[PDB]
Amino acid sequence: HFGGLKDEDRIFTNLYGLHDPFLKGAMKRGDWYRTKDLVIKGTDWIVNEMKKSGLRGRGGAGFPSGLKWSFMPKVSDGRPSYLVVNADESEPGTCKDREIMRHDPHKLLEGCLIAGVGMRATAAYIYIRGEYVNERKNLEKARQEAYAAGLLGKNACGSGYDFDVHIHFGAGAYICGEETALLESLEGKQGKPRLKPPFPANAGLYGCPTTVTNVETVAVSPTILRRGPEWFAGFGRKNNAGTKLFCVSGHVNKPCTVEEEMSIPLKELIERHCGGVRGGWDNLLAVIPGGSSVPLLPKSICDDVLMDYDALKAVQSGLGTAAVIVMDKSTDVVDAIARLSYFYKHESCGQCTPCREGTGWLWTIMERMKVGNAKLEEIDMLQELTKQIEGHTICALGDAAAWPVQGLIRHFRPELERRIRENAERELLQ
Amino acid sequence: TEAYIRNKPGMVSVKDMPVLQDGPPPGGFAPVRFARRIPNKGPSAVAIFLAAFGTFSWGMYQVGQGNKIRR
Ligand SMILES: Cc1cc2nc3c(=O)[nH]c(=O)nc-3n(C[C@H](O)[C@H](O)[C@H](O)COP(=O)(O)O)c2cc1C
Ligand code: SF4
Repeated sequence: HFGGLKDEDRIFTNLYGLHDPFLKGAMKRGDWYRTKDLVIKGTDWIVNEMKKSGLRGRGGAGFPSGLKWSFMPKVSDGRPSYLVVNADESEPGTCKDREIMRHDPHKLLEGCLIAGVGMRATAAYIYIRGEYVNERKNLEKARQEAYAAGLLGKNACGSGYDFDVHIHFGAGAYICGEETALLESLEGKQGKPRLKPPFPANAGLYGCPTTVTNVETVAVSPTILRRGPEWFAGFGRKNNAGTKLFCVSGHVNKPCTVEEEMSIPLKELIERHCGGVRGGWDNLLAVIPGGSSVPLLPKSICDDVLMDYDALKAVQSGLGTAAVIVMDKSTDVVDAIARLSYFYKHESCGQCTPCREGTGWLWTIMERMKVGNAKLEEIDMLQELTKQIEGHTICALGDAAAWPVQGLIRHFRPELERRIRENAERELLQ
Repeated sequence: TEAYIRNKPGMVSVKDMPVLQDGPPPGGFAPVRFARRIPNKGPSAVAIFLAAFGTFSWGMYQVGQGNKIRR
């Protein structure tokens, strides 16, 4: 019912980089077509188009982009206000922003200009992760090309809007992907996220009103503006609509990143574009639908689950970055989740107690339960510790660390039961 | 931790932990006779009175014979 996008309906037409990704390729593919007219149309008009386009945040939160942009102050106060574009993707399984920046950087720049115009932002900062250095060089060259051509600067186009885009790179931190942690790191401090009595739309980058927006949303902004909000709302279903690019990785035959219509069945997504599970559909054990943050799903749910915000939320999971990591019967999901917990323990900033200590405790417990050196009441205690960590931590990385363990306990509990009983029998024998 | 302190070589759950405290042996000990048992198996009152009276009579007879011999 949903899926099967055509090449004309696909937004990122250079996803694999088979054509020139620079300005000439951008003009040939249809970038910077009527940016002057789009800017002249109006900030309120752009905000209304985003609101009625059904676009939702692609960074994992899923918040409506139009409303998030409308949260900015309308009256220009003394503070200059800022746009920030989250190119710092470090959640395991997702690499969509890497491809976007590497092969369609002019789309990203035009999106930055459009978002800044629509949110009355003086300047934009693109926060690239430190690992992406070739992508950073490509984006630097694209930005220099745009500045030379006059697409950015004092006169972005025939319009009189003042806009300057700068790019700042991190130094390899996963917490820096969070909005407030990214603002703190861009200030030159440690990547420690702030609390949320001051929202970033009120006191953000330098205490000025800033808006943190994902690369995919900001890049698809000009395309949906030029092609009509109705065209974007045609794909998908209900609230969650549009075109989302999924990275299918893991034990699939031919892992790949492909842009597809929202609300496509997960099975149809896997066995049509990617190629399918390594040993057929029956070989599939568990799929993490988003990045490592969201809980996994067993083979039973993945038969009919739909890859979108709502169905994945109708089941106890989330779309997140919509990068599916599959695991067949050959691997051990307990070890996979133990490695995920180790990653979260390593990448927690360690400012707030439930995540600084709880992530390490979860990793140690998962390492113990991988071999089977635990108890039934200890897996119950692991679930209780997950609940304790979840709701009492500064940012959503506590939730991202708690969710995979909770999902593994919910779904693959008999595996842990068998491992613990087998280890108990072996200990008794020894 | 209670499980760490009372760990068993081959236990899986926190239950059935090893335990050994002072208590009854299987069978619950034996009765201890809280009551009192005082048996009165002594000579009867009439028997001792008759013994005393006969002893007095025969002794007075012996006193008479001894006094006769001494006289
Ligand atoms: C642990 C953690 C990891 C995050 N990773 C990313 C990321 O890879 N990319 C991103 O754009 N935002 C990331 N964020 C921030 C949120 O996705 C945030 O909603 C986003 O920057 C703005 O939302 P948007 O999807 O509407 O643009 C992360 C947040 C947390 C707490
Ligand atoms: S939940 Fe706390 S410890 Fe984890 S990264 Fe966020 S602020 Fe740091």
